[PDB]
Amino acid sequence: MIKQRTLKNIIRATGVGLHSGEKVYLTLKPAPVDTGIVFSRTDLDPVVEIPARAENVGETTMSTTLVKGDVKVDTVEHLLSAMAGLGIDNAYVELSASEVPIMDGSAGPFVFLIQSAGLQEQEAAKKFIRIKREVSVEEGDKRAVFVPFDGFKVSFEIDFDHPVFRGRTQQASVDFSSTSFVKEVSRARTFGFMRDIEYLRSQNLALGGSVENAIVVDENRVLNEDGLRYEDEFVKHKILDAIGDLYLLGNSLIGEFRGFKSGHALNNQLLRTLIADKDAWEVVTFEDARTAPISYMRP
Ligand SMILES: C[C@H](O)c1nccn1Cc1cc(-c2ccccc2)on1
Ligand SMILES: [Zn+2]
Repeated sequence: MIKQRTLKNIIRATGVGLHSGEKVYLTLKPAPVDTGIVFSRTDLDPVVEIPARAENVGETTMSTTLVKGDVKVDTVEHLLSAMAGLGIDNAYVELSASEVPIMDGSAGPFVFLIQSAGLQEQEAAKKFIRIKREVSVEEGDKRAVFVPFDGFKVSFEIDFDHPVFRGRTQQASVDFSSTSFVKEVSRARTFGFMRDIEYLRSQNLALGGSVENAIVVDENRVLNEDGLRYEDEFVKHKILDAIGDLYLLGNSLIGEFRGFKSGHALNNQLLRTLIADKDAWEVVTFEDARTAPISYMRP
């Protein structure tokens, strides 16, 4: 059987919030079976715990944000994908500030942090949500969908309206593997365009992004002196982003997902729409690693 997993040791990392621009300390600790991913604000008296679920997501404004009343934990998506990517089922996440550190803009620093600390298996079957029939959501020109697949597949397609793209639209379609996630999806940095970036900073918003942790794009070309990590970088990241928001289902998925100019808002939207469609899904666990159609990096 495929067992649930956790962290073998404690990991600490410190950086800044892209949006908040405040220094923050992130500590990851192992948690028990059936726990899931819990975000904790440990600078507050008493400490405020927001479990990472679809129903705790309030704000989808250029970041995924969990809300418990007037306390919020901001920009959760990258870390939750690293954890989705390496298959961390249960871990305690503790923040000194409201927003999670942007690191170098990818899920890469968290992968390197989790790979070094190590994975621990647990005596409990790992629950999966299996997609029985197609579920969809539309919002104007943006679209998102869950469809059956024997494994996990994320396909994506985006109509960026920028000169750098050469009038073309971007498309990537990944088959989920630990190896598949690390080598081709994990290092896809976040991107900023100069038009959107100007109005945020003058208002002391998005003060945290720079060449050091993001892609700063001007009309003429990508200003970062070493260009793109992948030829494919922008669209892969949007895949890095979707994996992180879907994992607020609280369980791993066994279906193909397709996004078309889909964002945080729609990603959270499909989850709730899915859960409501009980006929749409069932829970499944696996007796053998072979029976199971998904391979995670062995502990
Ligand atoms: C935040 C989300 O995970 C993301 N990844 C890539 C792009 N995005 C959207 C996004 C990008 C920015 C941004 C803000 C200021 C500077 C650079 C970038 O803020 N939200
Ligand atoms: Zn992102």
